[PDB]
Amino acid sequence: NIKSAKKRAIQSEKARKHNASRRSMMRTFIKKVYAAIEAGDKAAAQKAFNEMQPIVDRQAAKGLIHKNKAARHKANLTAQINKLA
Amino acid sequence: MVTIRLARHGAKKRPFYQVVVADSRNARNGRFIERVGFFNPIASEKEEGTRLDLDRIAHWVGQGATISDRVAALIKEVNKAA
Amino acid sequence: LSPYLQEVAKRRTFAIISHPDAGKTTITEKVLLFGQAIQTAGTVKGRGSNQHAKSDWMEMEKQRGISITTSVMQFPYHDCLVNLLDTPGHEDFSEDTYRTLTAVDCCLMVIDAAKGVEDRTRKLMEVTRLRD
Amino acid sequence: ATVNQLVRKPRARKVAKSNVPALEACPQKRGVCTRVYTTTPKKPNSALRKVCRVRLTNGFEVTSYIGGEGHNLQEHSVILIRGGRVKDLPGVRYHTVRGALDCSGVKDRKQARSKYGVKRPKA
Amino acid sequence: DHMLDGLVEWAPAPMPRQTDTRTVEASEDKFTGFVFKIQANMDPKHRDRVAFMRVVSGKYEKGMKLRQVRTAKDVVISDALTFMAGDRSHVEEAYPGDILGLHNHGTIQIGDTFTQGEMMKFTGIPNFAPELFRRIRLKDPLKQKQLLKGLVQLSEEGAVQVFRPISNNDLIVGAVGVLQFDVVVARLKSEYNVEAVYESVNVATARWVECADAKKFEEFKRKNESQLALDGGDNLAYIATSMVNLRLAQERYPDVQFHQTR
Amino acid sequence: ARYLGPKLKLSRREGTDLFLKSGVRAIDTKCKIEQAPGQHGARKPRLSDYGVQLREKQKVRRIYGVLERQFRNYYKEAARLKGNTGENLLALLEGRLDNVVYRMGFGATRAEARQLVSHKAIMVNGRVVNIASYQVSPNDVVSIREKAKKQSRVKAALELAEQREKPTWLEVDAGKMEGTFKRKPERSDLSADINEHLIVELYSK
RNA sequence: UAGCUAGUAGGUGGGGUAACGGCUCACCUAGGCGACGAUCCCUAGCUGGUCUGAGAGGAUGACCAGCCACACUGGAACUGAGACACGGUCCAGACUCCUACGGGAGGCAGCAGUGGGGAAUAUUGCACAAUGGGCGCAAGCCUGAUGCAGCCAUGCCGCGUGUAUGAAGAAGGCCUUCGGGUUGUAAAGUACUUUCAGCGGGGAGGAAGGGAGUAAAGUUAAUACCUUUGCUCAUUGACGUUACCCGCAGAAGAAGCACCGGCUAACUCCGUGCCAGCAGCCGCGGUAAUACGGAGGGUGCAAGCGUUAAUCGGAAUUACUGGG
Ligand SMILES: Nc1nc2c(ncn2[C@@H]2O[C@H](COP(=O)(O)OP(=O)(O)CP(=O)(O)O)[C@@H](O)[C@H]2O)c(=O)[nH]1
Repeated sequence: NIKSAKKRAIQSEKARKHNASRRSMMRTFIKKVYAAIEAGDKAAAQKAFNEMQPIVDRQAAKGLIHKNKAARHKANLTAQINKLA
Repeated sequence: MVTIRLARHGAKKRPFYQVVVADSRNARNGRFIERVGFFNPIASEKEEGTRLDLDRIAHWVGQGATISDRVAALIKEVNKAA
Repeated sequence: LSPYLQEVAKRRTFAIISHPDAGKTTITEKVLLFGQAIQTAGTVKGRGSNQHAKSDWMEMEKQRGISITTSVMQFPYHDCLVNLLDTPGHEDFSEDTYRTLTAVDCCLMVIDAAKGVEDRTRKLMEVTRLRD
Repeated sequence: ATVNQLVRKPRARKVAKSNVPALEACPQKRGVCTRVYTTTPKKPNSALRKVCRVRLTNGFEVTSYIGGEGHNLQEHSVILIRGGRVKDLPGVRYHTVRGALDCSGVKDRKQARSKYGVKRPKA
Repeated sequence: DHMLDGLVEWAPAPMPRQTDTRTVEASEDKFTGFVFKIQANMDPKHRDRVAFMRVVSGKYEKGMKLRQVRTAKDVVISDALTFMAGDRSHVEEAYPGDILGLHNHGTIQIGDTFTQGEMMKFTGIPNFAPELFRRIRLKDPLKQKQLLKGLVQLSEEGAVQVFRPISNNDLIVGAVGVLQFDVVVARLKSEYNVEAVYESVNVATARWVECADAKKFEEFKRKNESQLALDGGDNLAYIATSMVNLRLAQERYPDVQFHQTR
Repeated sequence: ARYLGPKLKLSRREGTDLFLKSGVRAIDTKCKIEQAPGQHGARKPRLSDYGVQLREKQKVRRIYGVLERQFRNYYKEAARLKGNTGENLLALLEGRLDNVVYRMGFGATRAEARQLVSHKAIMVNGRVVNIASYQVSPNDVVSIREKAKKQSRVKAALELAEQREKPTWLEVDAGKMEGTFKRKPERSDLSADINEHLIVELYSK
């Protein structure tokens, strides 16, 4: 529809790549740790967890993650990596 | 955001405001938490012109209710030393 | 020398009247080219020029007839902006033009040679002599 | 009595049907109104009751009684149909409204002129 | 192609036009745009009346508030159509000496004057007296309301003035010309679906419109209560079947504040 | 709203004097009372229960000048009051302003009192009242404003006030036309003839 | 409508939601609902409430208000605390419009308004003057919510359309036993008054605020800036030719609708003649009609009156109160 407030459409287009791409790279790091769960190497699992922890806390800080999803990821992933170790 | 505001009741060409605590997203005649006092702008000098209970108003100030201009003028009408 | 009156002077009126079967519609449609061309002339200079398809031969063929009422063309013409005002030309018709030749300052006559000066033209001149 | 049967099966109120099937409780209807003829009534009457088979605009085929003295109907002239039985014709449960559409009012009436569509005598 | 240079060079400024006081020039204010035609409109979904105007004096404003002089009311009109290349274009203001089109709904007749306070009238309306052709008899008599509105919609125009008799049938189409094929073709539109094919019925002479002053036309209504007829715009002329009845009407002496409406 | 018609035909119709033709003159005997209400008034009716109920209702109404919907509103107001409905209904009928103006003697008949109320002349408590259905509160004072005082129409009609019973529940000054309203009237004081019980019967069914 | 269910019922583990959750996947068992109505069909937004009814109940829930659902149809996601979105996005379908035919635009179940439907429902009006919402420190901006204005007797309420006097008991109509009665204090005449309309002048209240200037107290190094309170000035109204008040003139402009055999309030005459016709039921009209039509008169209601349509009561003729 013809409206002066169409700026929030294309700016959300400006959102739907970039922030989501951050979410994209976020979950790939998470999936990397699942590769360690399929690897059996507890040292590589600890290294991958230490690699994914500050970026998922930064994504919880920037309003994309509501700091309870990422807390659930840290909780169950810590439970997996110390059940394996 | 809760606020204390008038509700505009009455009849046609006969206003009768209801100072009331309500959320800002609600309507004027819509949902409210509780009512406290009233105001009648066409109330000439007679037995009663304005009732206003300041205790619940102070309780909502202690909770964070934003006071509008007309309600603040009614507070300055019901003065502590006058 | 205010531009308000200078473009009051750029607004003119053509009454437009004639005999039945004289050619009001064709001359107005060609002043649209004419006016449309004036639009094209106005649209002639710019970064790009856009004109409606010059109508194609297959659809060029089609037609309508018998006139009636009137139409108004303001125009975008280059020099001035001179309005038109059509009217149905008959004896049973044209009660529009008895009150809209009062609207229009000037007068255009269209007379055919096969028709000549007839009672339609005498009635229109009886109208136009009252206001000069 | 026997209230345990009322516990099993609840007490049902009889739903009486309407005397006029007028498509969800309307006051008046408008129809095509064909077939204008006179009808011999039931036993104690012996009259010529002017009636019309009105094809209504909702699909129902009702037959309304033509009241008054004189009318201008011939297979046409869409009119208004009101409810109310006649107790004179088996199957006729409607009346025709005068002062309504193409059927004009009754000529030269003075009394009871709210019914039959007659205006006030202007002379 | 050679006409355009003559149109530029020969035609003068738009002349002043006569009012009851004096001629109003093309440099003043108080927009003199009175309505000329109420034209037989093509109807996409709406009517709009049409408002051809004499806005020769005064440059437009977008939020201007006109004044209906004959009803003396301040009417706010912000929508004004310009006839750019025949198509009714957007909301646009212009330079004076142009002809608009506005949006009316049964309010403004032919020649209703407009100013911003000059409560005077022009010297127009050269419209004539009709010649009464036949009838409306409602073939396919379903849905009368398209002719009870839509031809009464056409009754405000200078060509058509619909006459309603009391008997609620046989409505007379007013023609000042002869060819009523215009209305017959206009009966095939989006809000026009009734045919009404013509025949020969004799109603003679033009129905001279007259509305007398109070306390005196009441008995004139009462003595011939079967001889009245409503008009387009709630008028009552007399009824015109012959010249002898008009002579009896002149013998009856209806003293009147006379307005022709034609 | 108002009847404005044959006000003396109603007195023949009910048989009793409804005081619609009270006037300056006394009891007229100019209409052949009790023996000719109309064209066929020589007939003796069956006069059933609903008949005497309707005659009593229309008798009290054409005494007090109240229409049917308005009197039904008065009955609905009297039904929710304390005591009994029959005394309360006649108290509400007496509480009309035009009835008070009639009892003061400010006008010969009741329609004259209604016209005197309606034409901005009757003023109670310093506030002018035009509606004749004004519910008169106890302890009020009624008078006539100075611009409409004694243009003779109150004057000779006040002489009729010297011939009436002059009841207890209201006092007139008769020197400056300033009346004084008092406590509500008892049932055994107002006219001693009308029957409220038939009205209760008619409005109870 | 007597069987329904296979992500179905439960558990373990992984993933997912702001959060429990077969919410979603891998494995194991056969459970789960059901005659105190499971599954299927039709209908329906729900409620506070409305109408009726002594009460219990019955229909309804349109306007006021709370919740839910929807935005031409269906599906899907992003933004954000909150949408899986009326005036945001995309795709698929239908219907219109433009095109220079390569491609795009649209969604009034918003306010207005139009076509169609139907017995039936409004103006393409004024303004943020007041409230409320959004943004801004504030001034200011938007607000078809709202405050109103216009139309509709749609419902309720009030007022008026005169009052007092006035017999020759006039004229005309109706009846008659042609004596007379009725219409009828009705009308004419006389004396007053003018509610409401018409016109001419004053004129509140809905108006709190906000702006400029000054003084005092806080703040601070600061008599500078900023907050707050008195105080001085110019002020902010669409309604609005406002409510209301005064004056001018003249009873002057303002009364109709149903019924009259019983139910149920009210009587005759004339015209047909089981015909025209009326009727809610009993039913009348067959040449002396209190039942049709007309006239007179009366009754009832009143700017409304009758008819039609729907709910309740009467109907204890759905009996739980309260039947056999
Ligand atoms: N060859 C030719 N034919 C012409 C010319 N002008 C008009 N015509 C023809 O004459 C006829 C007039 O048509 P039209 O334009 O409708 O006439 P009109 O003046 O509008 C009719 P009315 O006066 O009623 O409004 C048509 O058949 C048209 O083709 C011309 O210059 N050349």
